[PDB]
Amino acid sequence: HWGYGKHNGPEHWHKDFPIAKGERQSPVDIDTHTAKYDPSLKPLSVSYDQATSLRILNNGHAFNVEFDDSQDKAVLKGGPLDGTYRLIQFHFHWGSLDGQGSEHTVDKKKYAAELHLVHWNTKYGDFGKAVQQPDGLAVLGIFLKVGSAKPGLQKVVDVLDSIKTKGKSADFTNFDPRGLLPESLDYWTYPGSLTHPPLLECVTWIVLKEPISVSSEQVLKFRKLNFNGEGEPEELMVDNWRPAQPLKNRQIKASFK
Ligand SMILES: [Zn+2]
Repeated sequence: HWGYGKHNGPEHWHKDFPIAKGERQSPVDIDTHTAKYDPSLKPLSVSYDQATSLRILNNGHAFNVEFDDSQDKAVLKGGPLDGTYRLIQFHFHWGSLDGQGSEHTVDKKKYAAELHLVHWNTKYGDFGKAVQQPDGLAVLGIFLKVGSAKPGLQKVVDVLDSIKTKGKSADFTNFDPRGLLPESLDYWTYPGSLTHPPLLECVTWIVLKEPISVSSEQVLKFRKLNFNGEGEPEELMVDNWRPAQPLKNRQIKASFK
């Protein structure tokens, strides 16, 4: 099945998922000098006060922190978006070392990791329907650099030992994703895709300019996870990022100058 290795990684995905070579694939490199400042872009509205996290899952590729999305409790609106998008899950992508891990790049700079908060457009009723539409998802992407610890990340870090291997999950209630945000909501935006199979071209990407800082110890705990299942040969969960894809006929817009 697909993964991140030599034998099943991003350069292979197009065989089972031909949309891998499509017209609006993600991630991309953000060329800061080419991105157009767009004064029509509104401030992002991130409303996570009523977010209900439920569970954390090691899915064999990353770990997902899952939310109750049965009502409008944690939503993303404004920015480049029309309508209301409900938070379903967040996850990360990270590297074997601090010099790689992010999926988007900024003037070819790779960050140590990238957080994706995934939200679906409520006008399509459920996530499975939303991913079939070109405006079905909004993914908020946040870079991670290594330096000072992120206090609001530590609860995530300290549950990882309980979900070491693929298919393990744990209760993860009352987690506040506001603690993962940077100070500024300045962003870049462009139309793209899911960055892992099925690679569906359903995402409005919103990538924050300001990275969050996490500690080396925090990221090291991400790197102790396993791609494999319980008792199987240990394969550390590292380098679970897709590289930058061709921009093709797309414009990256900035909310700031
Ligand atoms: Zn992702």
